[PDB]
Amino acid sequence: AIGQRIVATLPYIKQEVPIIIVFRALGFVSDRDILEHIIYDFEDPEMMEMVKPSLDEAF
Amino acid sequence: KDRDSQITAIEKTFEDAQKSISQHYSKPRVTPVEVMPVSQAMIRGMMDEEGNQFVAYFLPVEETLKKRKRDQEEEMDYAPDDVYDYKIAREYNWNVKNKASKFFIFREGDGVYYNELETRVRLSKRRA
Amino acid sequence: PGFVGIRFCQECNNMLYPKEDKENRILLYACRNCDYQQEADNSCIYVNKITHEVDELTQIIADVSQDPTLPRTEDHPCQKCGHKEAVFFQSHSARAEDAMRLYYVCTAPHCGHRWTE
Amino acid sequence: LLLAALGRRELDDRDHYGNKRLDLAGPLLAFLFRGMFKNLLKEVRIYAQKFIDRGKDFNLEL
Amino acid sequence: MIIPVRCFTCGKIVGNKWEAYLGLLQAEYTEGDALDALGLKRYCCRRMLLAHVDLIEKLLNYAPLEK
Amino acid sequence: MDDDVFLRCIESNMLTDMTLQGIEQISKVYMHLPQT
Amino acid sequence: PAAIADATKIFVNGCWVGIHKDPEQLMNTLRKLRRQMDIIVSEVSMIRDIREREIRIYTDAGRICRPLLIVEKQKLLLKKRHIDQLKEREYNNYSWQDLVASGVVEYIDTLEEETVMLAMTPDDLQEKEVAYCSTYTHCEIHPSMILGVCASIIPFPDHNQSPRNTYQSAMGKQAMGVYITNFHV
Amino acid sequence: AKQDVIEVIEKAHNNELEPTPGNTLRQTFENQVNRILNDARDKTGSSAQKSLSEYNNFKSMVVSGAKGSKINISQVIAVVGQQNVEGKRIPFGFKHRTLPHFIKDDYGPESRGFVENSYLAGLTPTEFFFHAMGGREGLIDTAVKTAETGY
Amino acid sequence: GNDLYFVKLPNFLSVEPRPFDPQYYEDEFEEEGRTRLKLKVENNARIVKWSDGSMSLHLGNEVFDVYKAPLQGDHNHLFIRQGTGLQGQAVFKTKLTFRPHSTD
Ligand SMILES: [Zn+2]
Ligand SMILES: [Zn+2]
Ligand SMILES: [Zn+2]
Repeated sequence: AIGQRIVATLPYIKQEVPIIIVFRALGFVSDRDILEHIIYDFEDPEMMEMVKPSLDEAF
Repeated sequence: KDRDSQITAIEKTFEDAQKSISQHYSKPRVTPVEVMPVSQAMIRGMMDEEGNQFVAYFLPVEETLKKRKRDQEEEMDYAPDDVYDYKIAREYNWNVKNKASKFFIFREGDGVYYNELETRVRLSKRRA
Repeated sequence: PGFVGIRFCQECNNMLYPKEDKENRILLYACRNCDYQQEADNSCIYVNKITHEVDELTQIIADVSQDPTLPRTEDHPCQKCGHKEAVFFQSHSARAEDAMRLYYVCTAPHCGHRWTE
Repeated sequence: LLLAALGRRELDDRDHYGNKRLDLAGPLLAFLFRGMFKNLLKEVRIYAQKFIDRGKDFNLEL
Repeated sequence: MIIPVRCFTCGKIVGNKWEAYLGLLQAEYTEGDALDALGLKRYCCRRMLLAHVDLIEKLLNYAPLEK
Repeated sequence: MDDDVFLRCIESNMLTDMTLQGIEQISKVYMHLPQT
Repeated sequence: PAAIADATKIFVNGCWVGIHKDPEQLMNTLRKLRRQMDIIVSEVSMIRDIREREIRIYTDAGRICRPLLIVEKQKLLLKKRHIDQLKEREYNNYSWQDLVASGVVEYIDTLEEETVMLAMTPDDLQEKEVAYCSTYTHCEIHPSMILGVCASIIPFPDHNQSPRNTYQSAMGKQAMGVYITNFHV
Repeated sequence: AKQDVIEVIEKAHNNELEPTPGNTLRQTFENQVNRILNDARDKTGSSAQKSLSEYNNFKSMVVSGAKGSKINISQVIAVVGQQNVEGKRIPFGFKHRTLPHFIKDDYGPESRGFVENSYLAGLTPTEFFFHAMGGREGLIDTAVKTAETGY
Repeated sequence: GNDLYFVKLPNFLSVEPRPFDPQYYEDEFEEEGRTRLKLKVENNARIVKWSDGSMSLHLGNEVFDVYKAPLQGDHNHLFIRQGTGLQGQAVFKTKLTFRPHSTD
């Protein structure tokens, strides 16, 4: 809608799933933990704003 | 199987190695020239640091700082892990503490005699 | 202007979203999971660089000087260490049209200075 | 994915043979053998089930 | 499989030269000098001897059908 | 919706649909002298 | 995760197994290990991507690779002694595997070729009035080995138009000859 | 021609090259390089064509129109020329390289598929592979156009 | 006298570190058993030097052609460490470097 959303087409599932939902389903609920796993350099706001829509879509 | 055949077969090589040889194994076309008859402890060296345990590597006939490599133990809990260094004096030379780096068999021309002196444990030393 | 980074709550470690306090007429960053709030210090909430004026020297890493497949030159010495040799390469990055520009890196170990002519 | 979307990495080439693998006689016969051994174990399961349901031993050779 | 009888081009007989050619080659002749010794002066007959592959020698490694 | 989100939305829209000059559906135009 | 920023990822058969701090001397160690026929076997591919800090190691099957001559500072490791021992291959049983075990030859896969700087011939390793590379890592054994079985029969294929070489490579397969020695049975 | 291409490369590397209207800087550099190399190919072909005698049999068959063209004579005598894949120079199929034998980011003529040899001179291994790529393009075109044209 | 006489024999050719003496030898070992007895009967040694330069091993009727590989990776100082002096009286003979690989 507002920005570019990241989705994940898992096997045996016929609907796209947000990546943040998959991360939480694996036990990583805090957004900090998920971006620790995704973004390894926190000095880089470009990656951050490009992942932000996915977080905003899964709250 | 049996020992009366093992005794004679082990002596058999000790006897056959001393006969006349004039031919190769695959193609007997190459004539022989000469023969080289056959505990121990070798200090390995790192190829970058380039270690001079002896005076040979230092390009020396004899020790210009010693006369006898008195290979003495590093401690009481290290028989194979001694401390080899070329220092006849209590001087603070290159203290090469040969750590325990635990077949590499060695032999020599012992006056054209039949023996062996295979190595016990490959040690390697550094500059301590 | 510069970009704006994401900031997380101090309790739930979720991202802080922007909010406005009418009472003081001031920007706040508040968590929509917990009830944490924070006084902003930048006052800027969003930044879009449409021109994409990115300094690609920041994207380069000195380790690239170890690449045997990159070209080396002796004509551009390093301004930081004085080493003569240096690897050079083009941008090869999308969203960069004028990408024939060359970026240089010093091959001296532990210097790793990077620059552009 | 973000590095590709940010232009910091190149898209991967489908045709690059570094991205490909050659399925040779061994790994192909292995695919067959997995399918066929699974079918065999299945048939053994039905055969042994129809015997133990009667509460008696069975000959695996049959 | 076997040395041809005639040269395909001129019709000179080369069938009687294969064995002599091999004997000259083991006599440390070069292939050119060997071909000169046998009298093959046209490059067609030199082609015949020089490019021949004696496959019959390999076919004679198999036992016949009858003993 | 809150104001800031509305500003972001109209920003993303204006940057795409706000036709300052030209005719829609015409991406690029090249002017030249025909030699033929 | 804070350590992953400056560190180099290590993938093995696609699985991210860990991270490392000095990828260069890791690659040196691993290449030494593979060239000594130590724990790493010859067919293992080990690619260091430098700009992105991955080190990808592959041991799985199906990776097409080819042998190449390793190059020292600007010299081949294939010295004349190896050629000497190869000339008497039928007496001293010095074979190809001894050439590979000597660390003189290496199998490089398509993905590790991206990180390799090849010399087409040892003439490329000569110091030139203007050096092209001066940091080669491997050399071709011979460029003609880029051809297959049927293209390796074309004489002077580099003087033909390439479609002609393709048509011959197809037509060498319909050519008559002796398809096999035991055709009588 | 190779020195001219080197000069254009040096200009592009120093940002001394400005794009022409209707093209990006990459496309302008490619246009300049391709123009230089096409000029080289045409000049060398003209040199070969003028070198031919009245007894030349290539010239005989081309003159009568029985078979061949002046470009074929140029490729047999002078230079085979630029190999193109999809109307562009040889692509960087490796990482910023056309082959592992070149340095990264090498837009020179030999790196990107200019065959500076003739068919009588013989192609070098990289020229051989690039020429095989260009010829594969023609084989694919011939084998793929048939279904659509017949339909 | 002081020349390199180093050799590296594989597991199935491990010769005895001491001369063969009837008071140090005993019968303990027996296609399966055929490779077993060959460890303590065929394994004293005479490294023949030929004219081509290569060497060969002579421990009976069979000849194993060996190749004196010269290694610059294991430059260990080989020495007769006999228990007599302080701690293993290493006698300075020859530094091991070149390893000769015997094989059938
Ligand atoms: Zn919170
Ligand atoms: Zn520097
Ligand atoms: Zn004839």
